[PDB]
Amino acid sequence: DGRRPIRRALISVYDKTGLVDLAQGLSAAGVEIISTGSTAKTIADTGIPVTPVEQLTGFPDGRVKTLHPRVHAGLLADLRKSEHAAALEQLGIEAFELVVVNLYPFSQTVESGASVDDCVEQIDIGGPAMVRAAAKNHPSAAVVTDPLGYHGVLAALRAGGFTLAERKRLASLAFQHIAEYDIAVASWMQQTLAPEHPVAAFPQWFGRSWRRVAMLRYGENPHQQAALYGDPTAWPGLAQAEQLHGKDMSYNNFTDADAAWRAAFDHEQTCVAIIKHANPCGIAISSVSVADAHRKAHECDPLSAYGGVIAANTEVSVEMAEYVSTIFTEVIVAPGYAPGALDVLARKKNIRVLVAAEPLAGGSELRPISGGLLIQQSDQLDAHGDNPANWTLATGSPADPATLTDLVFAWRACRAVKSNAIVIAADGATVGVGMGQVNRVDAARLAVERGGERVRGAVAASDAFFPFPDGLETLAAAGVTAVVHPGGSVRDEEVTEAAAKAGVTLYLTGARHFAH
Amino acid sequence: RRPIRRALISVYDKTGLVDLAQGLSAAGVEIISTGSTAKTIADTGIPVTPVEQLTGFPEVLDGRVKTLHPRVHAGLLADLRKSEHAAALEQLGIEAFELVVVNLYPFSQTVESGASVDDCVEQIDIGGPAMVRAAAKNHPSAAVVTDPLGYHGVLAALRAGGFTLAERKRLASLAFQHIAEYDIAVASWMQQTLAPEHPVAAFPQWFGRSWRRVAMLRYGENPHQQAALYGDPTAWPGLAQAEQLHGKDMSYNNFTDADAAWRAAFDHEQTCVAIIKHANPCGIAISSVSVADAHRKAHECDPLSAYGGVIAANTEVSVEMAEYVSTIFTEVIVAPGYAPGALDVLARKKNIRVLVAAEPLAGGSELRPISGGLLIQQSDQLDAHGDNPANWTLATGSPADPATLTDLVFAWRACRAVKSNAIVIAADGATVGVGMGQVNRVDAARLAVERGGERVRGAVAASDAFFPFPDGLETLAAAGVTAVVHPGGSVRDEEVTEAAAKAGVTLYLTGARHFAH
Ligand SMILES: O=CNc1c(C(=O)O)ncn1[C@@H]1O[C@H](COP(=O)(O)O)[C@@H](O)[C@H]1O
Ligand SMILES: NC(=O)c1ncn([C@@H]2O[C@H](COP(=O)(O)O)[C@@H](O)[C@H]2O)c1N
Ligand SMILES: NC(=O)c1ncn([C@@H]2O[C@H](COP(=O)(O)O)[C@@H](O)[C@H]2O)c1N
Ligand SMILES: [K+]
Ligand SMILES: [K+]
Repeated sequence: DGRRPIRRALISVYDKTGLVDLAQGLSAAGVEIISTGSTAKTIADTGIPVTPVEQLTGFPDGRVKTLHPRVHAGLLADLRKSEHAAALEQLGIEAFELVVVNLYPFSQTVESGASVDDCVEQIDIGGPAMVRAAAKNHPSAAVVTDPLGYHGVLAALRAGGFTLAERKRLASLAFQHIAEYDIAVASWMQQTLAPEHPVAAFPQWFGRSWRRVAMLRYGENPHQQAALYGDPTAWPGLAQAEQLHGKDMSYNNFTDADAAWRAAFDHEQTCVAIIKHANPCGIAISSVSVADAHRKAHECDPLSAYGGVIAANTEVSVEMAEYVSTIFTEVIVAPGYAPGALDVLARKKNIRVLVAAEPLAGGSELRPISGGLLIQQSDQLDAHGDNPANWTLATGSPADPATLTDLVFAWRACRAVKSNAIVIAADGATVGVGMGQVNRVDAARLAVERGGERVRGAVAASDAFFPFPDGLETLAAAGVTAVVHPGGSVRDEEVTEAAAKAGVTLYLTGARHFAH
Repeated sequence: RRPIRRALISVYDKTGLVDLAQGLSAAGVEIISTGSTAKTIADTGIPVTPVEQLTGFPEVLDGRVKTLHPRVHAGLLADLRKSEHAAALEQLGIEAFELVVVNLYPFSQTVESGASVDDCVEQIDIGGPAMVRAAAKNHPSAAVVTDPLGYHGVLAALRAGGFTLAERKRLASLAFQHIAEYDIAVASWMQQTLAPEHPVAAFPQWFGRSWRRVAMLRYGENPHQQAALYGDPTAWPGLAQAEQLHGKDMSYNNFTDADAAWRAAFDHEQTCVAIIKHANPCGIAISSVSVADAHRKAHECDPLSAYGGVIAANTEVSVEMAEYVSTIFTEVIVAPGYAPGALDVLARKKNIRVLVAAEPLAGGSELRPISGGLLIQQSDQLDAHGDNPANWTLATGSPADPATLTDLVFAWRACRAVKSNAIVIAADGATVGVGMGQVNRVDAARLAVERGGERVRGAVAASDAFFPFPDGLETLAAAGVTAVVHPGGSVRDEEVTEAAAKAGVTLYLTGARHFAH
């Protein structure tokens, strides 16, 4: 088992939470406590005897208190080797079985908005060196870096020490915390201490760590395994969603929920988005209710909504839940659910019901690629051209207020559709969506075929300019009255002429919204 | 700015050390060093103060604690801006270090060749990182160099009367990046090898990674978004390490498309060329003749969509292929290499980005970030039990002739790279109709048939997921498709099998799914 009885413990903690309880426990079991500064005073003020580190070393400007061989030899001596044991005995140095250290809170000093000098001062040197030394010498030493493990220490103390397996685990955790601490120190120094000139949108180095939340049902396909990880520092998202009902989440369930969440919060009005394979099959807004927004979004493409992922940018009502319960739905994500809505959704056993925190706009997006990573600013639909006031009317009569709000809806909805994308919309609802096409005219053909009869009199949005007039002709031939696209082709006037010939209102934004 | 008087050197890699040491010694700098670093310097006749003289502590525990001493760290950590700290050093008899040169044993680089658990544990450096962190924390006084790359900078600093405060801040920032990279590597190895969890978990409880900026891209997904490319120095080279031989700067989409085209091409054993548009193939083809034949076949699938496409070949691009690529509007071409004269033919068009990438190593993990976290999965290597045609179930119709079967295997493997819901119609080792990224399976079948046109009659088809209803299969059968391959697995499978039986279509069930997003 490899249990070693605890005889000497080295305690040097910034956070003194649970320290007196731990110290009482250790002292009662005849453990010698060796401690530094304010940790030693906290213990001694209770009457518990404590050996100062200065008595061990015989050396007294603060910043270098435990960086001494009479500390580190006791931590690093491999007691499995006779020659290391003999060296300690000859130097009159005893080993430490237990090392309890928690570091200067650097990330919290930064989080409180302290100066450069104050944050630099909270960079611990001795602490990580003690933790790494005890972690490296896990066959002999046990290292605890959080007051959470203190009852584990008193339990191990009662059991005649920690096992070898327990000490390996503690060492592994110790090195994770040191890596997290250093990521935080390196990230802050790059940003605040030594930034680039001229200041750059993305830094020269990027580092992050995550903690496993759960194993998923499977990956993108059942022969692939997958896991979900959370970023404890980040603002809560889908990775922190609360599951209130249903079978376990798969990888695709999470990617779809994330895509549906983003598509719903891309609208100011009450909005419901229905997603299939990271693409919307139906999006709608309402000035009436969530239920009306869900009905409109579902009626766009009921055949595709089968096994869909639903997101609402407001509380799901009982009225909406009743309709969702009659449709095959895999996932529903919302900022909350009205009294009785969860019970209506729970009528179907498998549907995953999630509660998520409302999104925080203006972040950076990570996109991994083979051998590396792409980092970009997220498309927040806030470009100069995303404001309809900044649109250029290329041909036709200006849109009436109802036609314009539909154009803004179709325009904002085209962001979430994978490229090449065409969104045909009317009365704040999509009627035909042409997604993920390798050419623009096929995306226009798709949206027209799906839209069916509802295309006549509707508006359309193109996420990129029409390179040739055929894509626009497809929409005009189907009865689309107004079209909004970025413009920007050398062939723009051919496209504008085709819309002029058809008597179609055409707007140019100068802003593009590809998504993949 | 501070003149360098005392330097602390402890380097694993001794590259440029003697040139640095002769530079420092000539400028009257006292070198404080230990072990093999001190011998390398002394063997040249350059005087060196051993760390053991400074500490006065004997040779114990295989050097595990040699520099963890206050006469080392007080010299590093004394804030010389505080008269009190400067007064403390005098009262204790400890001099300051203006320069700290430390390079560690390459832990990350040797985990793959780590002899045992005990040997890797022994390689964990304690003193080294503590010296680097201490000098980095005390950057207002100390300069910390962790790579022989910065030695030229040190000699230049010696000529100008020391490093500036701004230079020392930058060095400290780099020092902490290297420390963080070292610790990510030690933490990752301990989780995996030292203390793994029981029962066996495919993905560990903690995951950490860092990247280094390679370049700023033309723009992000759209021009109003900025973007940058980062590389993983520990990983096997991929698209992030590609060498650009020609063309305008790469955009974010150029890289995502190149990555998708690279993966689609290496999904085939035979000579293969994939043409991608918005992360989806518009044309894929294999050849037993040449790369040029594979590119022509793939381009013929959909020439209108190949306009502004991203091309990947899983073999060397020939002159013959470059000559056809030069007549077509192409944004990016990625290949493991180019034949003599092929690059010159490609360079006839100014803007085309010509890239050379390392052949991929199968069986890795994929990262997919989501709001507030990350999804990690095993990559789909097309090696499931059902990916072997020998393990397919013939549900109806006559068994496929050898030519029909090889086309089915091609269509099947090609359907992996197409975004879901996906349908691939193929013939003679080439796609003729691709239905991609559809919110419903029957629309993906309709797309593939409309694009395929006349070519669909007599061709084979592959579905990346089962047909939930017979309509998607009826669409293919009504168009003249002779054989179809899909996973099966629906409660409605027999309705789908009956529809194929009614049409006299050969139908195979694999039991393996290949969604991609
Ligand atoms: O960077 C300095 N940190 C060091 C050192 C050293 O630099 O020699 N020794 C112990 N520590 C840490 O000091 C804190 C505990 O000391 P107190 O007991 O006085 O609060 C805890 O945060 C311990 O990490
Ligand atoms: N056979 C199909 O077309 C199919 N099978 C499942 N799905 C949908 O794929 C999504 C991912 O399913 P899984 O959670 O099995 O990864 C869920 O929306 C699901 O209804 C399909 N479109
Ligand atoms: N207007 C369009 O449909 C369009 N404009 C550009 N593109 C293609 O988008 C891809 C990415 O372009 P960029 O690098 O600008 O992001 C390249 O293939 C490019 O030819 C389009 N499909
Ligand atoms: K889009
Ligand atoms: K696929």
